[PDB]
Amino acid sequence: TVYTFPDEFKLGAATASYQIEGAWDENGKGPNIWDTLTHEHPDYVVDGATGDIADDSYHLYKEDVKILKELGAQVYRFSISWARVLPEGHDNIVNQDGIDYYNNLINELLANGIEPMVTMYHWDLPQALQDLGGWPNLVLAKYSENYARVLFKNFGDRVKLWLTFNSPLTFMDGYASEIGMAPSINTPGIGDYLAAHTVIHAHARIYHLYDQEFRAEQGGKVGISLNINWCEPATNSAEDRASCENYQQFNLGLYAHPIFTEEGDYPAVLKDRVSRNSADEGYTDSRLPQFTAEEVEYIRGTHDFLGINFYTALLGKSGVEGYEPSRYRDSGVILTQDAAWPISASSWLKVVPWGFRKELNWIKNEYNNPPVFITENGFSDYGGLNDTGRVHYYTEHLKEMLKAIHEDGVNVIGYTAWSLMDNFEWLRGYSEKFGIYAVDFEDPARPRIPKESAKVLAEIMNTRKIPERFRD
Ligand SMILES: OCc1ccccc1O[C@@H]1O[C@H](CO)[C@@H](O)[C@H](O)[C@H]1O
Ligand SMILES: OCc1ccccc1O
Ligand SMILES: [Cl-]
Ligand SMILES: [Cl-]
Ligand code: NA
Repeated sequence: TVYTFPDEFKLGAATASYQIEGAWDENGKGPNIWDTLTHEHPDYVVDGATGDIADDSYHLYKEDVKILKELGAQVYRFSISWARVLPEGHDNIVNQDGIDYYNNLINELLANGIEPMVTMYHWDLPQALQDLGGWPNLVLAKYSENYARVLFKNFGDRVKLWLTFNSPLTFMDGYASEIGMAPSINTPGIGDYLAAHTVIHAHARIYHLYDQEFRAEQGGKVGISLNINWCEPATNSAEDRASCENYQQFNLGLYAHPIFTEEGDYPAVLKDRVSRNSADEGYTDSRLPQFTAEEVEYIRGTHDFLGINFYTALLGKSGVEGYEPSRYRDSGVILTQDAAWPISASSWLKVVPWGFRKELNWIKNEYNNPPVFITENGFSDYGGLNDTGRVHYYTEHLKEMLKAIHEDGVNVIGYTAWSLMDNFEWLRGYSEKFGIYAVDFEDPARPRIPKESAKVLAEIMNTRKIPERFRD
């Protein structure tokens, strides 16, 4: 039993638009912040790589559907490129080519018995909106609403699973370094908090929009996908446990407390620590933006499910480190990795499968067991089809998730592996491979070929169980 998927549980795979599509300026698509980063700042990216072509999924979407069908995916999570649909960011111009492209993909998926799950925003903000300041500028909440309306109107008759945002904890970091994630702005501890604030507002507007303009007719569900690492106390002390709770509240709670709790608002520890630190460093005003009571009420409850992106764990101990100002410094935890944990091709990603079960339990307890869809989980290497490390990563993480479900009563409802194919891994370019299908980036045809992990995941999807040879 502990090795069998619940009957209704949905299994599939995931991608993101900039990471796979290419066709960056084709047929009316406008520029986004990743076009800008990779074109203007190739020194920020391994190999000076760009997403200009990537997997060429703009042209090759039927091949993506073919491999999804071979895999036996029940669900395909993909994102929509804002600037492909609204080239100017604002809703004055709708690019019919972008409408047609996503309709073609959606229709191809449905004709092959695969359910679309659509992420509205996976990091590719139109440059015209970044030029207003991007996420730190609250005007983007209304712009996000208007973008979502175009998506619901055009696609919501066929798409019944939506995520507003993906991994805002990561993309807010684009406002915390001059050389980092797009738009590569150096406002740590100030502009990243403003970005989060706008994102939360935007998410809430999009959810209310669905309720007001679309839900009765379309009958779908709207969530948000939050990334979070498990943080294991470095020792059993109460103080180290306190530091790990700080980590959860500063990383997951920042987004989830306003939306998923009865109280709403930011976590108290976030408000209090940033207030104190801001005062101590001479600011008149806290660096943390505030919600009014009316805003707290508007934002809380804006969810039909919680998306989780889970990859790894850290060790946390009591203390403070990091630059002043920064969110890491504000969080009051000293973070490390255990040298004993298996490594990947990504410096930040160690293999700690039991951390997944711990995280799922933390979420269950903090948020009253919301329905949780694992929207990303996966592993990097540098290449190879005999990807034993990735196979082990998946089988162990899925075992841990199944224990969370069956032993711990966590309401996990679906899982999409990150990623369907090797793709453009942001600042790492094509150097880090997260796919279950390999892609030859030197071959203009970008053929997709299955790795061992794709074969094992197909076996899991077909049998609906962890195969005996992978059991403890
Ligand atoms: O790297 C950012 C990141 C860190 C920890 C948890 C989730 C994350 O974010 C996810 O990670 C994937 C692998 O890096 C990216 O390819 C996905 O686009 C991103 O959504
Ligand atoms: O987040 C990186 C970092 C910054 C300053 C000091 C120590 C650190 O690990
Ligand atoms: Cl101890
Ligand atoms: Cl066997
Ligand atoms: Na329209």
